[PDB]
Amino acid sequence: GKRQRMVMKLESDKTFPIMLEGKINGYACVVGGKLFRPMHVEGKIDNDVLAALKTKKASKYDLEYADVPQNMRADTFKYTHEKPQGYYSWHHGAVQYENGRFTVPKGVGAKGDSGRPILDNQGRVVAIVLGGVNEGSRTALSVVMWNEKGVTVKYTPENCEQW
Amino acid sequence: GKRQRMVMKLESDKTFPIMLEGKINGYACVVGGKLFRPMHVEGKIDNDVLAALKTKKASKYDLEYADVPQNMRADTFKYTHEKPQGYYSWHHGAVQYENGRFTVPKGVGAKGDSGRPILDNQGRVVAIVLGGVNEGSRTALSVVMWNEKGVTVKYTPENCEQW
Amino acid sequence: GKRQRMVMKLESDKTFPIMLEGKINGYACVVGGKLFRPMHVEGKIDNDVLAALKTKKASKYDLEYADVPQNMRADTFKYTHEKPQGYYSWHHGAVQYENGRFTVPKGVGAKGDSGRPILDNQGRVVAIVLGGVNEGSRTALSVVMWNEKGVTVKYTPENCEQW
Amino acid sequence: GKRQRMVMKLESDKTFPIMLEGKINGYACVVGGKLFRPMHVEGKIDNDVLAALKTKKASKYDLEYADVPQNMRADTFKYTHEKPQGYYSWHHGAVQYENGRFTVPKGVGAKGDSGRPILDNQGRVVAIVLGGVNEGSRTALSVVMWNEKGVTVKYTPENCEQW
Repeated sequence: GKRQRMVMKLESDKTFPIMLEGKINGYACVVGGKLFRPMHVEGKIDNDVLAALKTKKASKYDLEYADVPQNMRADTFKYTHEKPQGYYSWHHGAVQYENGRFTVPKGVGAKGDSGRPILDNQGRVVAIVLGGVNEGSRTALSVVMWNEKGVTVKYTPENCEQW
Repeated sequence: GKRQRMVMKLESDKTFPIMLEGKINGYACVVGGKLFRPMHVEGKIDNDVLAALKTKKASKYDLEYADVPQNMRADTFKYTHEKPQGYYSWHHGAVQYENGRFTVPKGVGAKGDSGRPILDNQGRVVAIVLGGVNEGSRTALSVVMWNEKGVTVKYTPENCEQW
Repeated sequence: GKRQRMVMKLESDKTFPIMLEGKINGYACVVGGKLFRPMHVEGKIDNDVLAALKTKKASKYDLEYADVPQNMRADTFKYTHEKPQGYYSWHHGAVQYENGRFTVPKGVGAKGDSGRPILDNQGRVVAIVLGGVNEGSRTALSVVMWNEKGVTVKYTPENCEQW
Repeated sequence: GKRQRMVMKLESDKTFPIMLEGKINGYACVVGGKLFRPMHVEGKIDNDVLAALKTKKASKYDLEYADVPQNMRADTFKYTHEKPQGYYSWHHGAVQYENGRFTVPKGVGAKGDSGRPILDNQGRVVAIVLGGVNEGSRTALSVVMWNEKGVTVKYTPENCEQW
């Protein structure tokens, strides 16, 4: 109920969709002065400022990143590495964090909702949704996250389908 | 009144539009395990399953056809060859079948409504609208239909304009 | 207030926005039987009648221009050479005319604001906005206009922005 | 409707239809003491005295001028050259005169209503309608008229059809 409204209020201005002949196939992320955007989602950036840049690539970590200018670094997402197990907020409701794995209940999940960040009860991004795999009743996510040392860890289960 | 509501209830899930940079220019048809789609309507299929296939072509009969998989063959249109003369249901109201010819009263008919199937009082597809020609007050249709033997007959009046 | 509403009634009929991939970049004006389009604005005019017409270019005055078809010639704007000082109308409120300089109170005027015809106290076009600069607490504009002889005159302040 | 009563009551005495097989093709006008009749209109004058004349041809201006007998020189239209902008009183209502061009709202104007005079608010002929073209929502007219020098001037828009 109110969780989706809080997601729409937090991700209103900072989330920009990716257009491809009128089709919405992905979402970029503006956090820490960096613009995260995946490889398989191909299209034009809806924002005029973020589209006229050059994104350095990382095909192993499946991420394109760029440098957000200084006049927009205050209006970004927050990020942290301290995260316990339990529940977190996602755009379609809740997501479970168990044994270092993000799980989403079934019914939701198609092609197009790639790049949506995972939020917490305070308002900090803990993961970035990149893919998903159907596991019985409860699907698992293939995402990226950080740690205490500062190494971007990409978690990928078996036989995932890119969204 | 209720005829357009019955057309919208029957053609809700089985009719998929064709997109071309946000413009709706045609409609495919899923009937008999086959995906009918014309030549002159060019664009991407809005459905994700039907777009990732290969359609065999027939330029003389003006039809591209493909094989719908077995998990969707039950959710198709119905088709028959037994047709009398008189009235039939169409998306913009009624259509007259006289002397083996489909006629539509004027006022309706533009570029974009190509591929809409013609239904009957029971719910079976009897023809597929491909083109139209303005004849006095009452326009004629250039369509395809079947017969008792099983030969796809394409009926085309003189000086038609493709929609 | 009141002034903007009759301007909206005029712009709904004859001022046509351009179609960039998701947004509006500029506005084509149809005045006196001659379609006008700015150069730095790139896209497609919404009418399929006004899209097919090939435009001649005038790089000194920053405007493509083409010939209007004969049916559309009565449904055009009107143009006036004589402009006294005071207040004129515009889509975003009012515009001051002082010492031959169309100036606008600030906060309005950004990207996607190009080709909007400045109207008068009768409904005739006296200028066409191409951009402007923020002159302190009040922004001035860079318009083309007309004089008594029939000579298209462009005025542009220092370091204007192509909107 | 009050101006059309004035036009009909002035045309009841001084306007003569040119009938071919009973069908109206045009109107002879007796203005200023000389008979006027267009070229392309075929038939004979309804008045018996005017039909037995030798009309001198003038093929450029689409007119066939004649002379009026002395007993009929007082029963003629008066005319003028003076024409400010605004409205004038045609046979079917009003006619706009802007930028040196007579325009009628559309629909009216077919084969037959040629040679009709255009009156002013005083009761003087300022133009003689020959033909016109439909510029969409308003029809420009091809007329002959006079000027301050005393010279017959014909105005002709593009692609005018002879009425």
